[PDB]
Formats: sequence, structure tokens, C-alpha cells
Amino acid sequence: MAASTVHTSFILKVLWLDQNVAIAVDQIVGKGTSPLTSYFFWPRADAWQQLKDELEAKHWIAEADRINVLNQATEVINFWQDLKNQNKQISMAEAQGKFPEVVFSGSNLEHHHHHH
Repeated sequence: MAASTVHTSFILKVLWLDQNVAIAVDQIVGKGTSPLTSYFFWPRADAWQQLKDELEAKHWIAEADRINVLNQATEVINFWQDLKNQNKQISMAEAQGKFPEVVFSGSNLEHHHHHH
């Protein structure tokens, strides 16, 4: 069969908390997306480190891809840290204006029980 090479791109998600923030990446599959990594809660846990660690463990990820999502993830973390010190009290929408490709979410439902 004449099979072509597809690029499984990766999308960054950010769960925004009151005094915390979590990050989680998905893989773009032929029929949509699939949860690649779970929400790592920064700064309580080493979010960025565990995120890249997952990407380094998943050896089917390319350098360009992992570095890209790590760059924007770093910007989200620096953005958050910037807010925590200045108490800017900005809105979720204002963060969306900064990160157009990043999917933000809220802790409305249970993410403590591992089903994602």
C-alpha cells in the first residue's frame, strides 16, 4: 500500500489554579488527539522537568517537537511566576491572548483521581 509519512504534532494544555499551575501535552492522531502526558502541578512538582522527561522517555518524539512545546511551556511558567510576584490578577482570556496554540482548563472536575 502507498503509505505516506504523517507528523504527529503535539498540543500543550495548561490547568490554571489559584496559587498553582499544571501542564499536559496531547499527540495529534489521524482521527483527532490523544492524551500524551498528564497535568504536572507546578511549582508543587517539577512540571517542566517531568514534561520533558516524558518526551525524552517517549523516544518517538523528535528534538524539534519536544523543544517547541518546552519553549511555550517555559513561557507559560515564566508568565505565571511573573503574575505570582506582581499579583496582576489577570484573566484566563489574557493568557489565551499570549498563548494561541495552548489549551487552558480549570480544576472544576476531579483530576486527583487518576483517570487521565
